[PDB]
This record gives sequence, structure tokens and C-alpha cells, in this order.
Amino acid sequence: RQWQPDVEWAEQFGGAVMYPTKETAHWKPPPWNDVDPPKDTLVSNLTLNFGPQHPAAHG
Amino acid sequence: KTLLHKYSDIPEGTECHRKAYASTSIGGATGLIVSAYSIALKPPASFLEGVARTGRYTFTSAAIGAIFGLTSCISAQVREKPDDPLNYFIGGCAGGLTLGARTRSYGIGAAACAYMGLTAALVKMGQLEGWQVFAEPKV
Amino acid sequence: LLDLIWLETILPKTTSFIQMKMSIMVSNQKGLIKLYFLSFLITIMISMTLFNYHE
Amino acid sequence: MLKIIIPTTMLLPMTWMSKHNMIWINATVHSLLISLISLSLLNQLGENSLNFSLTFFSDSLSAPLLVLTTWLLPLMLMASQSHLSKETTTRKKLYITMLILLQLFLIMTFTATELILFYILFEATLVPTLIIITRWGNQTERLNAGLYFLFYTLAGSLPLLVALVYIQNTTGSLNFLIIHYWSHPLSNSWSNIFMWLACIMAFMVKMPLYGLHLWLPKAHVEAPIAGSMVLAAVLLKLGGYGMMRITTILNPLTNYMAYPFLMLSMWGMIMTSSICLRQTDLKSLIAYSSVSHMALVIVAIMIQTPWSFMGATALMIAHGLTSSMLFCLANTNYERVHSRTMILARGLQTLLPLMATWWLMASLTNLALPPSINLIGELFIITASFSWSNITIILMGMNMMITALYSLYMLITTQRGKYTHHINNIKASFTRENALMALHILPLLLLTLNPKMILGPLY
Amino acid sequence: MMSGRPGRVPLQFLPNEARSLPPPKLTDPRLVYMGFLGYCSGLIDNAIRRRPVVSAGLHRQLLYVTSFVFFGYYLLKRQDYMYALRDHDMFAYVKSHPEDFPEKDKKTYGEILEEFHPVR
Amino acid sequence: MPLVYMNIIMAFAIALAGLLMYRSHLMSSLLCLEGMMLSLFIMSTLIILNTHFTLANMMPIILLVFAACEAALGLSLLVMVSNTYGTDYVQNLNLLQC
Amino acid sequence: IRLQEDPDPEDENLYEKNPDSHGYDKDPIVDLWNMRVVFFFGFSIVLVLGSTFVAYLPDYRMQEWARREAERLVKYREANGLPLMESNCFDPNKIQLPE
Amino acid sequence: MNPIIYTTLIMTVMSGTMLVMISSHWLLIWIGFEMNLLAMIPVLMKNFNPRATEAATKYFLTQATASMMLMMAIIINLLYSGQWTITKMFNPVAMTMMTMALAMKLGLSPFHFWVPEVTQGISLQAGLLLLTWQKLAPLSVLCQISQSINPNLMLTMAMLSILIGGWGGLNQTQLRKIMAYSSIAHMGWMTAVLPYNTTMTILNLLIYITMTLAMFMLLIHSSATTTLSLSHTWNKMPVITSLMMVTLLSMGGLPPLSGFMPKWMIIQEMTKNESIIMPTLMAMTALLNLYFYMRLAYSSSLTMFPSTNNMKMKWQFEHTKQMKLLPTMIVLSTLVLPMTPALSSLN
Amino acid sequence: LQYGPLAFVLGERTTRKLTETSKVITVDGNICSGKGRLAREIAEKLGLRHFPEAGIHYADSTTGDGKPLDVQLSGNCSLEKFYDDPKSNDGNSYRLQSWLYASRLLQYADALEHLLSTGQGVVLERSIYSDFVFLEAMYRQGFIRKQCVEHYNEVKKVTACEYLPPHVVVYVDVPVPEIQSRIQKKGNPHEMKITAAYLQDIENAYKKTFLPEMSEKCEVLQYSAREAEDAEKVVEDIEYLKCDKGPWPDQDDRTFHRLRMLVQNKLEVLNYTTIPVYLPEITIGAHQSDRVFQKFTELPGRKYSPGYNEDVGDKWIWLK
Ligand SMILES: CCCCCCCCCCCCCCCCCC(=O)OC[C@H](COP(=O)(O)OCCN)OC(=O)CCCCCCCCCCCCCCCCC
Ligand SMILES: CCCCCCCCCCCCCCCCCC(=O)OC[C@H](COP(=O)(O)OCCN)OC(=O)CCCCCCCCCCCCCCCCC
Ligand SMILES: CCCCCCCCCCCCCCCCCC(=O)O[C@@H](COC(=O)CCCCCCCCCCCCCCC)COP(=O)(O)OC[C@H](O)CO
Ligand SMILES: Nc1nc2c(ncn2[C@@H]2O[C@H](COP(=O)(O)OP(=O)(O)OP(=O)(O)O)[C@@H](O)[C@H]2O)c(=O)[nH]1
Repeated sequence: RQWQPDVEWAEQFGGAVMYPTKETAHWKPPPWNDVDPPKDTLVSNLTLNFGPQHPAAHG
Repeated sequence: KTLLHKYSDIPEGTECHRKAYASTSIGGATGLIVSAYSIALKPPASFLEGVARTGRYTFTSAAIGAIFGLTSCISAQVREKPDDPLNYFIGGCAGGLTLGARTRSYGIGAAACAYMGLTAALVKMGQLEGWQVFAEPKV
Repeated sequence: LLDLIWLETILPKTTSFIQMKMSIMVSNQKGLIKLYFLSFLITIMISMTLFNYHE
Repeated sequence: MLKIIIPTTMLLPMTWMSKHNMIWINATVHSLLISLISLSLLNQLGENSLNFSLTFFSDSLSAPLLVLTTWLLPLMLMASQSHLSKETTTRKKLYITMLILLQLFLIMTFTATELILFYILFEATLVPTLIIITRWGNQTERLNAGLYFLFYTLAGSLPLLVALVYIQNTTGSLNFLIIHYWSHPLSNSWSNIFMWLACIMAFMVKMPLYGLHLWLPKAHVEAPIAGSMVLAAVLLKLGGYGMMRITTILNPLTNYMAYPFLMLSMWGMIMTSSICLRQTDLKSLIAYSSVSHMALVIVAIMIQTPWSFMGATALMIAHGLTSSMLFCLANTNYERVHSRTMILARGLQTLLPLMATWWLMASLTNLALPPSINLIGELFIITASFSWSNITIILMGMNMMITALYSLYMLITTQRGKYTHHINNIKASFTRENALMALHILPLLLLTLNPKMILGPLY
Repeated sequence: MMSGRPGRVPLQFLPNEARSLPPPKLTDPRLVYMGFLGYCSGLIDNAIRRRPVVSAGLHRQLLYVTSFVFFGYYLLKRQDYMYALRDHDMFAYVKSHPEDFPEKDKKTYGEILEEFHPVR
Repeated sequence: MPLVYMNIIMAFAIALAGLLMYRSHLMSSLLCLEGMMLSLFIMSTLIILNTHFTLANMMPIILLVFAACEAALGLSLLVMVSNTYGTDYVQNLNLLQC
Repeated sequence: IRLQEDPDPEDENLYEKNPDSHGYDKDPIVDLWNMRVVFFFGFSIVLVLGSTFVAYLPDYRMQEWARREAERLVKYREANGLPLMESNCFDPNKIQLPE
Repeated sequence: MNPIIYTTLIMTVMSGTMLVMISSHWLLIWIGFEMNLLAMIPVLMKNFNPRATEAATKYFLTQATASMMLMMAIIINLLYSGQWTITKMFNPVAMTMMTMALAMKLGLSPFHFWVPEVTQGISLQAGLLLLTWQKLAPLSVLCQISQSINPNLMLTMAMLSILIGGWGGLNQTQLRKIMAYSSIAHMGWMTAVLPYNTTMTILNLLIYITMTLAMFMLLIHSSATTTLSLSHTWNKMPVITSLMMVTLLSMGGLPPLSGFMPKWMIIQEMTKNESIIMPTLMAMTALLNLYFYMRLAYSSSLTMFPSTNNMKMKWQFEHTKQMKLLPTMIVLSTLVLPMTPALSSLN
Repeated sequence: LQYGPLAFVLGERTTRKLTETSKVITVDGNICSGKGRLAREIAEKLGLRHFPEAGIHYADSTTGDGKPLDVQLSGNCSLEKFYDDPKSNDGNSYRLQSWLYASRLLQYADALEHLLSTGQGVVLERSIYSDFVFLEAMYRQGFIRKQCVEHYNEVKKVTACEYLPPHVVVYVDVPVPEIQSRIQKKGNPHEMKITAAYLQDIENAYKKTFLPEMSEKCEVLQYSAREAEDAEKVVEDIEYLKCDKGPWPDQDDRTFHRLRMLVQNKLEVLNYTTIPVYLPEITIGAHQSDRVFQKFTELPGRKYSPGYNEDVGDKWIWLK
């Protein structure tokens, strides 16, 4: 039959860079949904001490 | 283009020293531009590598201009045929040879020899007959 | 030696390798806007200067 | 023309809008009908080229090539309806579309009146061919072959485009008529040399001189049989037609600038014909043989002699039928053996006696025996080139000797000798394969009676 | 180049002076080629929408052809208008500059001396 | 051409260099943007007032009302960038390397 | 398993089903008709009929016509003692030689 | 984004471009540019992914900087000529600053850095708008000031653009990056003929614009962003990849496909202007574009690629979006060469 | 009329259609625990539209006349093989989970589309967020490789991220000894061929993993086997819990327009089910894909776009 490329041919075009080099030996391919991994917990739940010097704390 | 005016003012095959000085200055100026670009898009670890890299790039470019200018005027001087395009060919290829010396690769220099030598005849070709790269809009 | 050791090396592979080597160099930007805009500063500085584009 | 072109393009819906299995039948029938119309156009007036319209005109050089392309068109359909029988109708119909679209481009290329019009379709043959090699080609290197084939001629053809438009800005129009009537001495200057280089290198890539020939062993071998014929029977001669035509405003300069390519070609034919003696693939053997014979035509033009052009056109067309036929020969055993190594399928005369015959006159025609047009072509160039310089016969004469050595080598190694024992999937030759070869050999001998139609415009 | 020629009213597809030219003939070879595009412009429309390419929505193919031949026709009329206008001031300019286009006296090939280049 | 035109001309030039010389902070670079257009603002006023271009006196105001208006976006992209990464640093402005 | 692909298909023999096959298609009736059309329009209409056509075109390049004028031209020139073919085709009286 | 809010957001983006093309006052031109910038960042911000925030950021800083430098090209010209009309510019450095700034809006010199990066983060449809609609307004100004432009400036800029655009495209595997890289390459053809007769620029603009709508919108229907993702499309949509391949050679510009329409006339024009080394380099390095074009063609339709088992699911269902205006974009992108003299209408 | 952008403009909202019973209450449980029955019991009581558990031919049901076609043409996988010999080298083990998860994804999408087009909620058996427990069960028993785990998780990440976690999950708890009791009573010889470790591996992941990480974004209903008979109890249990958790009590009309836009494009919803990850078990070569596609093309109904196939009787094709 006519030869058809397999995944070994596909991996040649499968990298994030068509011609891998030492500089691009670590460039991960983009996420498939284009949504990069969300950053870890970055909340800013500040802790406040409303007293006992605060007059509203009632002493 | 005052710097390029220096090379054009000096008649090729005559005043070999001044033509050589103009040639290396052109190479050094081009070496400055490429090194400045190189340090920008590819920053080094620190300034010590920064000055080292721009030193290498400028030295190669300045050297290539130096020999090519020297060879061009000296070859036309010894052969007394300044108009001959070959008077730039033996310089252009020789400049490519120096490129191999700086990169320590006989293959790269030989590839540079073939390409630079051809272009060196071509730039002499252009100044000879009528050729203009950036022609003024006439029509 | 002549057909597919040198002739394919002289014109084809040399041109492919030349395009090969520099396409690496013109496609490996690091995405730093600092480096990008610094190159913009170089071009805007050089263009208005020594190449005599000012006159 | 507005006479053969419409039937060719109206054949395009005919393949598309036709029955399921009747596509081959209908396409073959009317393709032969198109050829029969083309046979008329062969006759030419003495001196004035036959002019049909402002856009199209045919001289006594385009006409011998034009009929060949039309007559070729049925042959690929015949030669390719075997391995593609196991394919879907849509892709099958698409293949017929690609071939006739290709043949349409040659029809309007050879008959183009304007050099720019000539260039547009001269390159436009690239697209349908690249589809043929890459899509239906049966191999892995076909991908590399396509890139090699496309970029080689395109990189050479771009200077032609820049050169041709420059002539437009300088000498007004560019049609093949006024150029020859308003010819001027191309003044010897460095710019004109580079103009000469641009106006020639584009065509010389098409008919591959030594050095710029690495796409033949890649494209021709990996291409399918239908593609293999056209890349060696018409498109190689496409450079020839341009070379004859464009060598009209370059002739104070051809004499001085012929030397670099002449020595490259003259040494190339000895070089290329020598490559055959140690080849391994049958298809590469024929393809490399095409380089040597075509390299002879390179010399044929660049001498620029009435005899030189006279044998040039005779050689090219005789080359086309012979090399296409040999490519069918390689295809027949390849389908039956599923390999292209020569030594694998030794001793085939004893098994297939008619294929032994069809190969016999195939290799005999490549021998350029008299009076076969291959001889009347090569022998004509020998005399003209010998008048150019006496040492030419030392090279080209030896080429004929080397041409014989490998041409019988393929016949002897495959057909002659003891049959190969382990091979047992060899069947009697189909009437298609035998009929396809007859329509290749009989026309070649039929023209031998009258070389007046094959000797070109300088006749 | 016309750009700001002395009188070109902007955003005028077909200036009133263009009607003084021969209008394109109804079966114009260029115009029918525009009709060819219209047939094609509906041919894929069935193809990319996965419909019988030869026969699926003849109205869509009919509309595609009809629209193209009109917009082509108006494009063709302007195309001839500009080319005639391009040549017009060209014809007038040379007479406006007679000394600058001094048609040379014609010397027959009998007296012309051009060297000859033998081939060998 | 007096020094008042020149002094603010190089005021823009050092501002133009400043925006083109990102140190670590895009906020700092952003602050360089509106100072840079202020040099445009003052030059626009200086020329127009000097030449008594009466109808052109509107232009310097409307120069502000767009440069300041786009400065809202300049913060707005910044105010959103500082959320996911946690800072305005342009060092992290390379997630789109590929 | 690497993947799920069918193995190499068996190279079918067109003769195995119908030995009378002409190597043109699978279906017997079209094979005969394919054989008819390839031959009939291959040799008779084009090869045979076209050869008689191409053999019988009118005077190509006015060949025999060119010969005919030679005879009277030959008879003209030698009878009145003038060299039967003049050295300069373009009569020098017409042209002018500068300097 | 609320569809009505999206609808008007595009309405202003076109309006800002329209304002540039229909005004003679320099200040009104800057408004047209700023307003266009003012309401295209949200278009990039439709999906709101951190990658999009990355690209939408990168675009703004370059485009905002370009407007500011452009704005001094207005005032310096005012400072040295006392004029506000778009005419033959009356100061050398002012013209240099504007050309240096307008080019950055398009991206020819290393200004091209943002174009690929910006295209990558932002969505495909928003990419289409960026590569085809914006690139009209900066060219609109150039066609009007071309008479006063330093000829030896953009030619280097255009040569640099076509060289770098073609050079990098070889190494790109993300179809968005290839598309943007090719746009930079074709934009070099745009600016190269600009100092000469600008009618050829408009023809190149119109031909290229219609040519990239076809390229993009087929990509949208494929819903593919990587070469492998486009490779798989042969299974579900075998014809779509086929039209993709037809666009690809017109993308490259081989006759008789009308992708060779712009290049041909550029060479013809620029040869009439005694410039013959300049066209030769352009035609030469234009082949570099064709290389990765074939690579993408080889993966798409010229060969076949290993599909996936789950792709059998997509066979049952049909596409919903009606690929508006696409069927004539492809036709008007390939087989238009025979109707060449229509360029006279453009001028 | 479709939610095409004109729909949101002229007045077609979605909050009007959603009401008190407009929630996706998925029903799950241990294997063979009768969750399909219990899912049906909650269905007719409240008025919740029931989606039968997607298998291999659920996508078959959606298209054409349903008519579950050839396995090699409609999934290339059979769970009975996985029952008999789960270590088959042809990769049919993983081809289940990949195709099943895609089948679950289509069912999940059609759940939201119906919910956002009528306002009636959906009760779905084994939602997409309960597909992974089967996979690691085939991973722990060696039925699939660790790369098969990564690909499915990657597909899950790039697909289920834009799929909100259901309001209330229901699990009837059945331990392994009771599971063995039901299977031997069932009879179908394939499903006898199971290992107790697999049944043990189903339950603990359903308990130690499924219930906790979803309880944060949903209202979990941990239920024993007794409540399976008392289907009445769940009716007021779900009606009592406020459902004030998860993304649902946060969005507006514009988000729901975005959700209905994506689900309406059926190709989009599973466009990421075929990520170019060349995994040997799941990848299909060129020749097989082409011929199978050819076989699918000639299958009646799918030759052209729906409503454009003359083979079925779509008259006026020349004018449609
Ligand atoms: C007739 C008048 C003139 C007479 C004198 C002759 C001309 C001037 C002298 C020769 C100029 C051309 C030769 C090259 C000069 C620059 C060399 C240079 O930068 O070398 C460093 C480097 C090459 O090495 P690299 O690839 O970095 O590998 C090592 C990595 N660690 O560089 C690079 O990596 C950069 C990329 C490769 C080089 C790009 C091209 C640079 C030169 C452009 C043309 C300059 C033409 C000057 C003359 C005409 C214009 C005035
Ligand atoms: C310039 C040079 C050429 C440039 C373009 C070259 C294009 C092809 C190059 C190779 C492409 C890659 C390899 C092949 C890819 C094939 C793509 C494909 O989808 O193939 C399979 C597909 C299956 O067919 P299907 O979609 O079912 O449609 C059948 C027709 N209804 O097949 C199809 O969909 C095929 C669709 C065929 C449609 C035929 C329409 C015929 C219309 C005839 C009109 C006749 C009018 C006559 C009028 C006479 C009076 C004037
Ligand atoms: C792959 C490399 C190329 C393969 C081989 C191709 C053939 C080699 C030569 C290529 C020549 C390309 C340009 C030729 C176009 C037509 C030129 C022509 O007709 O002649 C002109 C010759 O003029 C030239 O300068 C033509 C170009 C000469 C060579 C310089 C550029 C070509 C070499 C580098 C580019 C191509 C190589 C590839 C680079 C990647 C006459 O004009 P002129 O110069 O006399 O103009 C009037 C007046 O004197 C003012 O000029
Ligand atoms: N891989 C995989 N298998 C699944 C999935 N959903 C169901 N199955 C299989 O479906 C088969 C039958 O499940 P059971 O729970 O035993 O079905 P049942 O006997 O009808 O019992 P109920 O589900 O409680 O109604 C088992 O082999 C499961 O592994 C899924 O998402 N992925």
C-alpha cells in the first residue's frame, strides 16, 4: 500500500519548536485549551485586631 | 554615510593603508550594532560576559573588514587592475577565512569564503556599472 | 562522492543549514518585554542616527 | 487553439460528472479524441509561424511537442488505473482532474504568444505535479522529493520573472514575434551578463544540467507512474521550449557565456551516464539516463546552430516517448514484485516473453540505433557540435559507448539470465500493459518514416 | 499615481464621464469569467456545508452567479474608464510637451550600420 | 528655535528612553508614559500659544482627555496582571514565551 | 499493539475471478468495453487514421514549391552568362556604405 | 461579553479605523488610532485567560508607545511648519519619527516582536480581527504621506520584515504563530512598494486581506491551533483541509493562484523604478514562506496523519456555525489572476 | 430559535426559564448498586428529566435513528472484553474509558442544554466527574498504563474545567460483599468475570476521593442501601437543602448565554476529546481511519449534512 506517516513522523512536527535546540529543549507546548495552569492560592484574607485599645471594643 | 564616504573616496588599489583603516572601521561599526542587539535580545549573566561578548563580535567584524580592505587595495596595487571585480573576490573569500578562524571551524569559514567572496565581487559589481539598491522613485 | 556527497551538499544542504542555523536565532526570543522594548530603543536610536536617516 | 483548449477543459466536468466505474473509459476515449484534433495542428507554413489569435500562436517547434502532450494524456490514465483501482471515486476523479489540469497548462504554455504568458503557465505546472508526487506517490522520500522538485525550479524561475519584467520596461512588449523582429545586440557588460544568467538559469534547471540535477533521482523515483511519465516526457522538454524561444535577445553574449555550462554539460553526460553502470534501482537508472540525454540537448541549444536546434527538437521528443515507455516498464514489474531493485527480478524474458520484446525495442531505442529518431537526433548534434569544435566527438562519442553499456545492462540483468526462484507472484501480462507499450513504440517508429514533422521550426 | 487628478470627485465609483466609453458587451470574456467565479463561489458553499455539490440549493448557486456578473460589470466599466482616462491625459501631455517628444527621423536599414556576430 | 522648546524635547527623549528601558516595574514604566505625553502636552501648548493659533487651543486639552483615558487601560491591564501573578513585575511577563 | 491498522492487503489477481480479464477494471463487462475503446480509439482512429492524415498533409514548408522556382531560376541565370547564384543577396546598389 | 456590548465594541474599532481614512487633520488621525486601541484590548480580553492577559498586555504597551511617538511627529511638524493637514511632511526628523512609529503599529523592523506573541495568547477569532482589520489604518496614513517618505528607510524596514517573517516561520509549530509570522512577511511586500506608486500597495492590501480571511476562517472551522490538531482534521473534514491546502499555495503565491497577484505587480512596478536587486531578494526569500507552507500542507491534506478513536464521535454531528461569507473568500483568494487589470479601478 | 447572538439581543434570557427545580442532581453509587434505578426513581417524583447512563452507543442514540451500529464503526470498544480479559494488548481496555468519558461528556452537555432550554433539571447517572474512579481502578489492576492515566486526566482538565460541578450528588453505599451478592444474581456471564480488588478499588475511590473533593463545590448525599428502597426520602431531602454552594448560585444571564452557546455547538463540547496525544492504546492509524470513515460515510443518513441526504427521502434537495 501507499506509505502513510505514523506518530514517529508526527513527533517531528509535534514539538513546541519545529527545530529543537538546547535553548528550546525545555519550552513546554502551550496548554491545549490555552488556559495556562491557574496560579496557586493568592488570597489576601487580612487579619485585623479591633481592640482592646479601640474605643468601639468597649475597653 | 560619512564612514562609507571614506572607503569610496579612497581610490581602490591606491593608498592601501587608509582604505584598510576605512574598511575595519566599517566592520567595527557593524560589529557594534550587532553586539548591541545581541546583548539586548540575548542578555548575558552579568556585565563581565556582556563586555566579553561584544568584544568577540566586534573583533571578528573589525578583523574581517581589516583583511578585506587590505587585500582589496593590495591586490589591485600589485596587479594594477583596480576595476577587476576579482580584486574584491580574493578579499571577500579571505574575509570568510578569518571568520572560520574566529569560530575555529574550517567548514564555517569555507562556507563564509564562498558566500562573502561572491558578495564582495557583487558589491564591486554594483559600484562599477550603475547598480542601486535603494533607488529613488523615478516613475 | 560527486552526486550525493557534495552536489547535494553544495547548493541544497548549505542553503538548508544556513536557514536552519539562523531560524533558531530569529525564533528563540524569551518573551521579556524588557528585552523587546530595549531593542525598540536601539532601533529608534540607531535609525534617527548614524545611518543618516535624519538627512 | 481556442480550439483544443476548450475540449481539454470541458473534459474536466466530464470526469467529475460521470458514472462510478466509467471514469477511466470516458476519460481515455475523449483524451484520444483530443489528440486526433492535435494531429492536424502539426502542419506548418514555411516561414511564418501558424498564428491563431493574439494570445496563442504555434510554430513548427511547439506543434511537434504539442501533439506529444495531447497524445501522452491517455497514457497516464492507462498506466495508472491499475494501482489506484483500490481507491475511492472522489480521489480517483480528483486524480483525473490533476492530470488533465496539468495537460491543460502545457497546451497553453507551448502555444503562448507572450513570454510573460509563457512564464505564468510554465511555472503553473508545478502545482498539479506536486499534488501528484506527494499525494498518490507510494514511498516515504516523496515528501523530500516534492520539496526538492518545487524549490529547485522555483528558485531558478524567480530570476526569470524579474528578468522578463525588466525586458518589458526596456523593449516594450515581450511576445515571441516582435522580440525576434526587433532583436538588438545585447551589449557585453556585467549587468547584461547577469541578465543573461537570469534569462537562462531558469530554463536550465528544468532540463537538468549536471549539478542542478539532484531533483530528478528524488522526484522521478518517488513519483507514481502517471507522475513519473510527465516529469520526464514533457516538463523536461518544457525547459527546451523556453530555451529555444528565449535565445533571441541573448546572442552576442551566448558565445562568450556558453563555456561554463557547456563544459559542465559535456562533462556531465559522461558523468551522468557513468552513474548508471553502478545503479541499484531501475527507476533511478531511467531517470539518470534522462539526465545524460537531456544534457546533450543543453549543448544542442547553446551552440546555436541550424543543425544544433534541428537535432535538439528531434532528440527531446524521441527522448520523451522512450523514457516514458521505460518508466512504464519499471512500473509493470514493480507492481508485480513490489520492489524497485534490479537484481531482485532477474530472468523475466523466460516468464513474460512479450514484456521481453517490449523491453527490447525500449532499450534499443535508448541505444539510439539508426534510423530511430534517437539516432537522428544525437547524430545531428554530433555533426553540428563537431563543426563547433573537433574535440566534442571525444566526449559525446564516448557517451554513446557508455549509453550502450548501461542500456543493455538493464535489459540483461532483468530480462535475460536465469529467473529468480522464490518469486512466484508473476502473472501473465495484462492486455492493458501490452497495449500501453504498443502506443509508445509504434508512434516512435511511425515518425521515423517522416522526420519532417519532428525536425522543428528551423527545418 | 490618478489620485488627485484635477476634478476627481471622491467616492464616485462610476464618474458621469465614464459613460462616454463603450460599455462592456453583455457576453464579455472577462465578464463571463466573473460569472465563472460566481459558479465556483457557490460550488464550495455546498462543499463546506456537506451538501450534494452538483445539486443542493440551486437558488444559492443562482444568486452567487447573478451577484458576481453585476458587481463585475460595474467593476469592468470603471476598469475601462480609468485605462481610457490613464491614456487620455497621456495622449494630451505629449502634445503639451512637443519639444520633449521629438519623434526621430526614420533611416531605413539600408544605411544603418550594426555589427554582426558569427556563431562558432 | 529657543531653549524652552528644546529643554522639554529632551524631556520627552529621556521619557521615551525611560519607557523603552524597563527595569523591573511596569507600574514605573506606566508612570513614565503619562510624563512622556506631558512633554507632548507642554510642547503642544508652547507652540500653539506662541503662534496665537486661536482655534487650536482646544487640541492640548483633548490630548489630555485621551492619553489620560488610555492611561485607565494602562492601569486596568496592570491591575489585572497583578492579580494572577501577584505583582507588576515584567519578569513574570514572559508566560507567553512560546 | 502500537495501533489498530489492517495488515498489508493481498495483491489481488484480476485473472483469479475472471481469467478472460483484460487488466482494465474489476467488472468483466467494462473490461471488454475498456479493451474495445483503448484499442479502437488508440490505433485505428489515431495511430492508423492519423498516420494517413499526417502522411498526407499539403506541401510542408512549400518544399517542392521551393524546388520549382529553382529550375526556372537555374535556366535563367546560366543561359545569359550571369553567375548562377549571386554572392551578395541584398543588392549593394540599394544599401549605402558609410565612410 | 454581552453580545450587544461586543457588537458595539467592534463598531467603534471600525469607526476608529474609519476616522483615520476619512480625515485630513493630523490630530483627528491620532484619535482614530487611539480610539481603535481604546476598544480592541477588551476584544482580546473576551476569554480572560492568563495567556490572553499576557498578550493583551504586550499589545497595549507597544501600541500605546507608537501612538505617543506618532503624536510628536504631529507636533514637531507643527513646530516647524505650522500645519495640521496630512500633506508632504515638512520636517525630516518628524517624518522619520512618524515612519518609525507607524511601522511599529504594523511591525516590520524588530517592532515585529509583539505581532506573533500577541496573536498567540488572544483567541483565534480575535486574532483574525488583529491581523486583517487593524492593519488598514496605519497603511492608510502611509499612502497619503508616501510622497515625503525617506525612500532609503522603509526599504530597509521592508527588507528586514520580509526576511525575518519568512526566516522564523520555519521553526514555528503553532498555527497562530505561523499565521502572524507570514503576516509580517507579507507586510514587507506592503511597504517595499510604498514609496513608489501606492496603487500596488492597495492591491496587495486587498488581495492579502481576502487571502487571510480564507486562511483564518478555515482554521476556525477546523477549531485547530497546533499543526497536529490541524493534521487530525483530515478524518472528520477531508475537504476542509483540501481548501486549506488550496489557500496554502495562494498563501505562498504560485501562479495561476492569485497569491502571486501582489508579488508580480510589485516586481513589475519596482523594476520600472530601476530597482532590480530589491525585487530579486524579495522573490528569493519569499520562497522561505513557501517552505513551512508546504510543511503545514504536508501535514494537512497532501498526506494523512494518525487520527484518534474518539474522533469517530465527531463524525455523527454537524457543524453549527454557518461560516459567514467564507465560500467566496476562498474563490476570491485563488483564481483571480486572469482578471488582473482591475487594479486600475483601485487608483 | 437558537441562542445565536440575536437571541440574547431581542429578549431571550435564561433566568426566566430556570425555577426551583432547575438543578442537575447526579445519582451515583457502587457498581451494580442499582443507582440507575434510584436515578430513575428521583426522576418521575420531582419531575426531573432522566438521562440513561451513557455507554458506548449513547452518541449513537443522539444521532440519526439511534440504531447502535457496529462497534468498530461506533466506538471500537466493548466492555464485555474488559470483563473477560482486561489485560488485552489491543488497548480495548483504555478505549472504553476514553470513549465512555466522551460519552459522559456528551450526556453532560445535553443535560445542560435541556436544562437551559426548558428549565427542567437533569438526573444523570455517573457524571463526568465520576469517570476517573474507573480509570485508576484499571490503572491499579494494571489494565492500563500510567500514560493512559495522564492523557485522560489531561483531557479531563481541558474539558471538565468548563463544566460546572452538579448541585447535589447521590450515592447509594454498597460494600464489596453486597456487590458480590448482586452480581452473582445478575447472571450475564461477562460481569461475573470481575476481581474483588476491582470492586474494592471502585468503592474506596468513590468514598475516599469522590465524595470529599466534590463536597466542597456541591451538596453530597451519602446514602446507605436502605434508602434505595425509600426513594421518597431523597425527594424532601434535596428539597430541604438550600443548594447555596457551587458556581450555580453565582452566575447571571450572560454566563448562561455563554454556556448555551458552547453546548449548542456539539462539535465544540467534545472538540478537546481528541487532543493530539499519540497514545498507543487510543491512536488509530491512517489506513484504518480512512476506510472506517469511508464505511461511516456510506452508512445511510450521514452521507451529507442532516436534512440533505436524498438516500433517506429529503425531498427538495435541489432547493434546500
Ligand atoms: C566596501 C565597504 C566595506 C568594507 C569592509 C567590509 C564590510 C564590513 C566588514 C564585514 C561585515 C560582514 C561580516 C560579518 C560582520 C559581523 C560578524 C559578527 O557579528 O560575528 C559575531 C557573530 C557570528 O558568530 P555567532 O553566530 O554568534 O557564533 C558564535 C556564538 N558564540 O554574529 C552573529 O551571530 C550575528 C549574525 C550573523 C551576521 C549577520 C550579518 C552582519 C553583517 C551585515 C552586513 C554588513 C555589511 C557592511 C558593509 C556594507 C554596509 C556599510
Ligand atoms: C490549480 C490546480 C488545482 C488546485 C486545487 C487542487 C485540489 C486537490 C489537490 C489535492 C488535495 C489533497 C488530497 C485529496 C484531498 C481530498 C479531500 C476530500 O475531502 O476528499 C474526499 C471527498 C469526499 O467526497 P464528498 O465530500 O462526499 O463529496 C462528493 C461529491 N458530492 O471528496 C470531495 O469532497 C470531492 C468533491 C468533488 C466535487 C465535484 C463537483 C463537480 C462539479 C461539476 C460541474 C460541472 C458543470 C458542467 C457544465 C456544462 C455546461 C457549461
Ligand atoms: C538561488 C540563487 C540564484 C540562482 C541562479 C539565478 C541566475 C543568476 C543571476 C541572478 C540575477 C537576478 C537578477 C536579474 C534580473 C534581471 C536583470 C537584468 O535584466 O539585467 C540588469 C542587471 O543589473 C543587475 O544589477 C541585476 C542583478 C545582478 C546581481 C545582483 C543581485 C542578484 C544576486 C543576489 C540575489 C539572488 C541570489 C539569492 C540570494 C539569497 C540590467 O539592469 P542595469 O543594472 O543595467 O540597470 C540599468 C542601470 O545600469 C542601473 O542599474
Ligand atoms: N470505564 C468506564 N466504565 C464505566 C463507566 N460507567 C459505567 N461503566 C461500566 O458500566 C458497567 C456496569 O456498571 P454497573 O454499576 O454494574 O451497572 P448496573 O448493574 O446496571 O448497576 P447500576 O449502575 O447501579 O444501575 C461496569 O463495567 C462499569 O465499569 C464510565 O464512565 N467509565
